[PDB]
Amino acid sequence: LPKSVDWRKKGYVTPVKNQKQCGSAWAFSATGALEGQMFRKTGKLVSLSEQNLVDCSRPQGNQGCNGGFMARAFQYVKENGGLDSEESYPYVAVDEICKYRPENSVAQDTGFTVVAPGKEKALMKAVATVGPISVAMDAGHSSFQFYKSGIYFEPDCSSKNLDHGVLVVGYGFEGANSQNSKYWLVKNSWGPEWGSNGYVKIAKDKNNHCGIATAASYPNV
Amino acid sequence: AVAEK
Ligand SMILES: [Cl-]
Ligand SMILES: [Cl-]
Repeated sequence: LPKSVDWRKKGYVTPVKNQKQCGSAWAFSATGALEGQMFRKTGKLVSLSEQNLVDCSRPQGNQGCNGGFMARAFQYVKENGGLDSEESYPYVAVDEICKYRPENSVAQDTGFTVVAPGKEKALMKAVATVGPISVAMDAGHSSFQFYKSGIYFEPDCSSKNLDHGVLVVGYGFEGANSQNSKYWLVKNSWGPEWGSNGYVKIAKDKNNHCGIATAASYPNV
Repeated sequence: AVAEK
């Protein structure tokens, strides 16, 4: 595998978004992954609709602004036949009437692939071969809220009890040695003002820190 | 999780 990967440098990733006061990070993680795969398939980067997922995927197990799961969102896109663009179905950060329109669809999936749970080497293979990957993490910490620079490491982090969906866009290392001071490149949905332009470096191969490889998945397009 | 801005 490569010593480092950054899909932002290849055109796969949209600008940082902001979920605001709505528990919809699972929807932003899923649109991020679908945006990568649609770009790998077509050459066109198109922002996708988190609101379409928030309002329409209750049957699959999601709860809108009260929580959800990325695999359930990819299940909805498969069963539904499509997903609208952000332009056609804008984000308002509240639960609303499902307004899915097939004529405005710009994405599709046939299902999804799961990364083996707990395996940071399996997550590394998926990021290097596929594109950005949806992942769950434990973000419930003041140290994460106020993150600004450096490789994030928090003793209080759990690898099993998770509460937030994010997007792994790459991995890297500090220094000249590719085998130490490693990190995951993670895109958040708290706006570009949060963190380092909306991103965070999470410690890599430090015993699955904050749960990043516990529940990882990507859409099949 | 939420925290926005
Ligand atoms: Cl999931
Ligand atoms: Cl940056």
